[PDB]
Amino acid sequence: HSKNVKGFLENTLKPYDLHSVDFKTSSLQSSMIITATNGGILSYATSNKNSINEINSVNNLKMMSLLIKDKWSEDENDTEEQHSNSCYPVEIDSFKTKIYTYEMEDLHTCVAQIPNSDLLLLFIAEGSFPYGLLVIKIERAMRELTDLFGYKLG
Amino acid sequence: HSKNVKGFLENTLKPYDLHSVDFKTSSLQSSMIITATNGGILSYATSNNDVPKNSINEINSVNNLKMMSLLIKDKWSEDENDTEEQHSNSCYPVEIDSFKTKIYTYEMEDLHTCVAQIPNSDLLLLFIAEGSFPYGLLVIKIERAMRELTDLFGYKLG
Repeated sequence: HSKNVKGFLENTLKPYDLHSVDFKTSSLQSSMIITATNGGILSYATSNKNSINEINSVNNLKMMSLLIKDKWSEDENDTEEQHSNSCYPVEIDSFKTKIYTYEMEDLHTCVAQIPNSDLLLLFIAEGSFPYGLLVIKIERAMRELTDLFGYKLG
Repeated sequence: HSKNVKGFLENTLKPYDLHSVDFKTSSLQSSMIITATNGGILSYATSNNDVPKNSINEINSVNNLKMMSLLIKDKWSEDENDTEEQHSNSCYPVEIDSFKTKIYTYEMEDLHTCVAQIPNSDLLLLFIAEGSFPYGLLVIKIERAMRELTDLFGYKLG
């Protein structure tokens, strides 16, 4: 806190330690790599007890992945209005991609093409996980995936 | 690091350790409250890193801030009353308590900027930062900052 509006604005200029920032949730629900061509899951992890729920959970991820890939591909051919909440152009080692965000019912999702590839990296989180954090997260995580830059399904 | 793609994905599920996330830039260049009607600056602060705090410099930088505030307000206004023709890089509807607003981000030459209407008011909160200040961080920051400005919710000019 501060005395007045001027002092508040001066305080906003100080270095913003993401340290002092509390989040309701900062963990993902699910994370996967899917094809940019058809939204098929090539690899996934989830946080979310029995056999049918393991099966069901993969089925639900497949449906979600398909929906998200459709919105991503529509947004990429920018001849219509954007489904996405955000489109941030980014560079990892001079490889370019774009970070999109999609609301899916109560969930926050974030997706980016692995640069030059036929693959998307997709994060799925509860609605309490801020989009700003997802965007930071996905850009950093993408740096780990240089092996897959340019990956072609062929 | 990790062993394979599966392990990489599993690692992304863990609580995002903020204590490890380094940024090139996490300080704003400038911060202001401007009118949603005309983009007129009502209060501002700017960092003193470039030139000495003197006279000509002060006059010049305020003039620049006024020009930028106007351009950004115009972009915001246009975005607020349409669907498909968005200038902004993002638009996040947020709720503070039961009040609603929207966080917009704009590329301004090499600068990253972030703006949100102070809920139910004639005022906008505007952040200006260098291009190395990630938009995701600006969005987090302005939502949190907006929580401190309840005194100004419902503020009307006149």
